[PDB]
Amino acid sequence: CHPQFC
Amino acid sequence: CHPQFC
Amino acid sequence: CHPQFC
Amino acid sequence: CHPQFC
Amino acid sequence: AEAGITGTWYNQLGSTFIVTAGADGALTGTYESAVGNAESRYVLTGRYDSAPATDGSGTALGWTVAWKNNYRNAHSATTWSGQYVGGAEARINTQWLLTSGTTEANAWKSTLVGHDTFTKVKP
Amino acid sequence: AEAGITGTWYNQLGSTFIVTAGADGALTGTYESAVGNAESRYVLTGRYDSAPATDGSGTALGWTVAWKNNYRNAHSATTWSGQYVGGAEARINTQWLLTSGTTEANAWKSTLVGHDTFTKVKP
Amino acid sequence: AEAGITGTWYNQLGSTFIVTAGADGALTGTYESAVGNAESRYVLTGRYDSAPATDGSGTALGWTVAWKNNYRNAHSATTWSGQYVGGAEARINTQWLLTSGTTEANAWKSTLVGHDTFTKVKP
Amino acid sequence: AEAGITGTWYNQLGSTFIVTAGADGALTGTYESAVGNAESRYVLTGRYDSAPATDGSGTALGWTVAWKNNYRNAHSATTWSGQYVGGAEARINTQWLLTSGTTEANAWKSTLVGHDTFTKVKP
Repeated sequence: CHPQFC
Repeated sequence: CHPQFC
Repeated sequence: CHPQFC
Repeated sequence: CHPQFC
Repeated sequence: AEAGITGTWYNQLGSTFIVTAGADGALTGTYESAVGNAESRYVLTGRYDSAPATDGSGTALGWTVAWKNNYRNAHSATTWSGQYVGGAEARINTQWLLTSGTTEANAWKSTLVGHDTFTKVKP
Repeated sequence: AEAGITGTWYNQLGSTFIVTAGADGALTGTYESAVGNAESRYVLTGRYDSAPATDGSGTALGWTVAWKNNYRNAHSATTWSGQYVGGAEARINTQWLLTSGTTEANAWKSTLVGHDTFTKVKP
Repeated sequence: AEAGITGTWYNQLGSTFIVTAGADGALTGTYESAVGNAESRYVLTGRYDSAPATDGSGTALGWTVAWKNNYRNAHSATTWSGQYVGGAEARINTQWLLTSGTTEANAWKSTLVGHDTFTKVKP
Repeated sequence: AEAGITGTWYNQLGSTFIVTAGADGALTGTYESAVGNAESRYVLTGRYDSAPATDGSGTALGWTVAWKNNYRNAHSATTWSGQYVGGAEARINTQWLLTSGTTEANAWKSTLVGHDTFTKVKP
């Protein structure tokens, strides 16, 4: 998952 | 107002 | 590639 | 005109 | 998809769109800026994925309204792009682009962007 | 508008779309990801302003392609929103939104945005 | 604006951003993808209108996060563009663009678009 | 990235932005709506990927300008999101969002979207 989201 | 909105 | 592009 | 443009 | 999409949907502002989803992926219907007047109804047309994936994915779809009818012409068109999500609390989550016809000098201000959620429940 | 829009248009990538602009503001046609194969042609539908302003303004329009045909299903739909600009070097300047059907956990990555210019001239 | 913006904000997903609004229109702070871990904190910088209009208008603002820190590099950057709205239930309504570094062949899929609402209240 | 980004860039309209890319991923500089006047210069701040991938990928970056300076306040902010692409003909391809402070009734028209390419060559 991208760090914006996790 | 634009018809999308009113 | 997505069909929009290929 | 907006300052982004003029 | 299809049977789940056909029906009346309401957004948070009070706009109504009525759509039929055809067997071959066509969407046809009307958008109403307010719930009861012909001068505020506009034609829409669009497309949707008529064989969506069987895991818990949304159904991708899109439609266009050009803002001209028999009473008004606002020289503009909006497209909505999103996905239907079924179930007990069905909704269509969309992002939209509204483009106005401009002169070439004014083309930088031609397109607005926003987002809209439609539900079958009017609140 | 209308007579000026009906025809074949090419973007910078090599894609082709063929559109008929109907008297009552309807657009109907096909998008081809590459210039010569049925497996790459998809149905489009849309709307345009059929009585645009008489000063030097563009004609606002939009269309949708759902990426399913007889050979492929990519579980996604794109909408293009923009304006036709006539004259000796006619073009349609658009912005577009591509939405994929996702799970609700993955919904944040569902929609890409970009822009496209179509010309009547293939380069 | 300023004093109203400085603080901790939460979005619907559980992300936290902590921002200081400086007297000369600067925003500085950190974004945390999850409420308690250094590996998930990233630097942000941005700007806001430090003399907003006195009628009931929002305060326009924007910021950038590049997704590289000491532990991870995701080769991507997001910008948020929106407006602060004050009062008893203060919020910042934003739209965002996430761009990934791509090859030129893959540039069409480089940018996602979405929207986010931040509140001072964690739910 | 870094050394390649620091410098003066021009877009197709005639706007100039001057940026320094710092070792720790910071961008600082000024945007000028026209090539020679203080009343048209505005502060920008942003971030970029300071260790980009070694294959032929772009470097992701973003920045914000709030449109207030000593002479003018336009009650608005733009964010640019994109990627630097190096080489003999270096360019930064961006998409942008311009948000104006609005009343809550007018919030639907708050944000415009467009795209911009910057080159080191003024034409």
